[PDB]
Amino acid sequence: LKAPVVVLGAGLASVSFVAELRQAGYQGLITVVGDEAERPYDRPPLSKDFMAHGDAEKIRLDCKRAPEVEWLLGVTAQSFDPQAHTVALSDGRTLPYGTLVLATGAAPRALPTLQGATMPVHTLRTLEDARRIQAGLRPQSRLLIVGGGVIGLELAATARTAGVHVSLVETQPRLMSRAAPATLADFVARYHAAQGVDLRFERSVTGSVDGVVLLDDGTRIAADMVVVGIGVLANDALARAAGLACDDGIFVDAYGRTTCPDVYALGDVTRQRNPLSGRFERIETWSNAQNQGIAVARHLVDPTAPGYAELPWYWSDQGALRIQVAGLASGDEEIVRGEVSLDAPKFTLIELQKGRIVGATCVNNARDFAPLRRLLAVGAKPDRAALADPATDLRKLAAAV
Amino acid sequence: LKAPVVVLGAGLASVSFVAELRQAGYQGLITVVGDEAERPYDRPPLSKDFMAHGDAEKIRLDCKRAPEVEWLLGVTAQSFDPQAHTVALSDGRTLPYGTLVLATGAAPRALPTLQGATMPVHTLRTLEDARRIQAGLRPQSRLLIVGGGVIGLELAATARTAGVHVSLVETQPRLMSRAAPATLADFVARYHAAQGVDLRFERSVTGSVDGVVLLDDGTRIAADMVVVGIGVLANDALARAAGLACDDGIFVDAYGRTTCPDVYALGDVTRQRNPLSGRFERIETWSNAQNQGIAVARHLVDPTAPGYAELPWYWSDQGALRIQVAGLASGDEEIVRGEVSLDAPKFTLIELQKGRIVGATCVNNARDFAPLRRLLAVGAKPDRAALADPATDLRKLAAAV
Ligand SMILES: Cc1cc2nc3c(=O)[nH]c(=O)nc-3n(C[C@H](O)[C@H](O)[C@H](O)COP(=O)(O)OP(=O)(O)OC[C@H]3O[C@@H](n4cnc5c(N)ncnc54)[C@H](O)[C@@H]3O)c2cc1C
Ligand SMILES: Cc1cc2nc3c(=O)[nH]c(=O)nc-3n(C[C@H](O)[C@H](O)[C@H](O)COP(=O)(O)OP(=O)(O)OC[C@H]3O[C@@H](n4cnc5c(N)ncnc54)[C@H](O)[C@@H]3O)c2cc1C
Ligand SMILES: Nc1ncnc2c1ncn2[C@@H]1O[C@H](COP(=O)(O)OP(=O)(O)OC[C@H]2O[C@H](O)[C@H](O)[C@@H]2O)[C@@H](O)[C@H]1O
Ligand SMILES: Nc1ncnc2c1ncn2[C@@H]1O[C@H](COP(=O)(O)OP(=O)(O)OC[C@H]2O[C@H](O)[C@H](O)[C@@H]2O)[C@@H](O)[C@H]1O
Repeated sequence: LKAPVVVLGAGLASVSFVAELRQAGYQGLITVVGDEAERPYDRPPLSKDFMAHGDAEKIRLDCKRAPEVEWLLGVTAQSFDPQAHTVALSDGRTLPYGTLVLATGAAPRALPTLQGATMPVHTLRTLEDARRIQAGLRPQSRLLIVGGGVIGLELAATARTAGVHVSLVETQPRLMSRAAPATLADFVARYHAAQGVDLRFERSVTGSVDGVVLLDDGTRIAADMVVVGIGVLANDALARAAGLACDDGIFVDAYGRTTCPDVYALGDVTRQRNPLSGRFERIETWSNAQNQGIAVARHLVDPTAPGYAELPWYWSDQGALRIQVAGLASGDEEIVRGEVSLDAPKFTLIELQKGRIVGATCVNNARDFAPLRRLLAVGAKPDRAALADPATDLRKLAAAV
Repeated sequence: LKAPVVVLGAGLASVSFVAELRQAGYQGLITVVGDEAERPYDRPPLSKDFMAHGDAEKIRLDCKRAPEVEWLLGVTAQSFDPQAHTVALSDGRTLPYGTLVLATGAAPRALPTLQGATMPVHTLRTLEDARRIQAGLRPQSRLLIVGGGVIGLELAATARTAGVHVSLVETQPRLMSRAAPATLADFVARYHAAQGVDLRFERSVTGSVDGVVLLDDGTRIAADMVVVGIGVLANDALARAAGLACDDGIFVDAYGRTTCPDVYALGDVTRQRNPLSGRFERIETWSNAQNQGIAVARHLVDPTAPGYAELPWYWSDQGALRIQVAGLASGDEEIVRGEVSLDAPKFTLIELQKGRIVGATCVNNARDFAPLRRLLAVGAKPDRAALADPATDLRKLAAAV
């Protein structure tokens, strides 16, 4: 930790990091560069309640635990020189740094086959994006969503609630293949289909002509608007240019260190060790941005502190489904607590590997999620008969560990 | 570049690195720690002429361009403390360092299904390994090789030349799936089959009982000796323990930097950017160990020097086949120069992507390999009709670029 500190990006990872720097006792300069001209804000509401109520003043991040920070909003960091220890800004200024933190997030992947489209085609990452999409959610209009991942499905539910007709094209044979157990994804598809979403599995978009999207089975889907949610790409261009190790994401260790001295990285832009798989992955979650920002700041101020150690988890709100997912999507065994039913959906899934909990899912069952995250953290090996048995309560199981 | 320099590992990457340090003009201390009690030696001969003639004094590396280096042979580095800047040795000594270089290579993967075997099962990486295997190559004995990669096939050819019966089990539908064009691998299989090797594709070993190996199709193969060549795993344990970013290999940038200040890594142990794919990969070649060692040393002595930039290539000697392979195994087009024939095999393959050369193969055609590596390096886009046409000579094509 050398002053001054400069952070590039003003999203959750950045705000969480700089708040922790202050709270841990660092009193030197902190400057944050954010390319969006927006008071820092949280993204999860964008495909959820914001989409419904439209009040951006309900989604702002709390920067009050980060006193004495200069936020340069609406400014783009164009490059940095890690020898000179400087950052070049789009407004023509240069910032010096002792420690540089890259917290620049990720951007939606574009669909190459719609690049020449003559119909609206949007992606959803920013407040500007959400406002643009929401304005097009005219009741009785037709929306096509490309991609059956979390953003696509949250938008699908939002659009159906709004009275919009929804079709959805997914290249895989299932939804949410990235980070969800098969049992969850099968149920989720039954849910969306029951709510009127026209799901097209094992299909791809091949092009579009005069307001109509073309598919690889030689068929057509007419739509008024297309939203593409086919994943993200790390915003790692400054790091690539400056000579850091990166591959769709900046490689970092548990201290947040890049391969370049005095340069760190946090949040969606990083590729990092998942302790449960033991492999490097991009972890594209809200809880990672917050918790990794906090851990890296803490260790910078106090090098005796441990490196980042938290295990991954996320949630998704898709209409009537409040989905929570921790750890790995599969092991060698799955245990199902409750009935999997479209009538008052409520269940929990537990993934085991040789008797040890490696992942858990809760659908409309928030009470079970915290105990299971604690069992997961210690790699508990509970009685499998007990885990299934509905009589068992999980909180007491966790507390006994 | 802070003195003293300590390198862990005494293989090609280490010798190449320390020779370049001296030649570039660094005059400070250099100490090399090597766990093998052997004068530093090259590995490619081990499955080639050494296997045939057995003289280790023909395979030693030249350490004379590395004057004033203390080589601690037969010593294992057990850990390093990157805060204290020290390395703990198996003989109870500690070394201080200004710059630490991890050049510890990779180890053969074991076969889990033969772990309890009661018959000889060997892998081939070291001089000790090669000596042990060679002693078992009794004429008219039966060898089973597990793995249809380069080491397995070079051993297969060696063993057939020695009068040994060879069977070979490969899980994939083809040989050399890791880094060879399909056209090459199809030919190579025809060659080995013609030389008497019993090839078993899309099979795995499930176990062994009383001298007989069991397969996943429910069948059996009797053998006197098993050699396992199913790939390697990076020797990255010290880096993992010390908190560096690693995932079956230490992540490094083009300067050789790890995520830990003052610690670098080189050779088989690294995961690095392949400039042709733009992805991070372990590059497990002789030319990488040498050229990456040289580039990293050069840039340490002279920070104005460019980072490592060479494109990948290797060769394999399999009986009558002198195979050379550069760049990517495939693109969107392959061009075949010459006839692919078991009678006096001699041909070249050229892989293109949108007209640009991205890879090349020469079989018994060394004269063409250097010109093609030069065309590849600049991403030439030669006349495809000309590349095919036998009248064209490639050296002049390269020189014109
Ligand atoms: C619609 C949507 C729904 C989501 N729902 C959930 C959810 O329910 N649960 C969950 O766990 N996760 C959810 N997420 C993911 C979560 O929001 C992200 O993991 C989190 O935003 C990552 O934070 P970050 O700080 O790393 O990156 P970001 O939030 O992307 O912030 C990075 C900022 O840096 C800026 N930047 C980039 N380059 C430069 C530059 N050169 N100069 C200046 N600034 C730059 C970017 O424009 C951006 O403003 C959702 C995301 C979206 C978009
Ligand atoms: C049989 C065989 C055939 C090959 N044929 C070819 C070929 O024809 N063409 C080609 O391009 N490539 C070939 N290769 C690959 C090539 O030899 C390697 O790419 C090269 O050896 C990598 O060099 P290196 O210095 O990175 O690692 P290594 O040669 O593995 O050297 C690393 C050294 O560090 C030692 N070490 C590990 N941990 C410690 C520790 N804690 N303390 C001290 N020492 C440690 C290791 O034991 C080893 O001696 C072949 C390899 C083998 C084994
Ligand atoms: N060309 C394509 N056509 C159709 N579907 C595609 C295509 N390419 C990928 N897909 C599918 O799109 C889906 C993308 O899912 P996610 O990776 O969850 O991506 P997205 O929903 O865009 O969200 C990106 C990120 O932001 C949120 O934090 C979200 O949790 C995710 O981490 C996957 O099911 C994938 O199979
Ligand atoms: N369980 C298995 N059973 C049978 N075959 C397997 C199995 N697992 C992997 N294989 C096959 O084994 C082969 C291993 O090939 P390489 O990766 O070339 O590994 P190996 O020949 O052991 O050599 C390791 C390294 O040393 C040399 O430098 C060589 O070039 C290579 O880089 C591949 O064709 C792969 O499909």
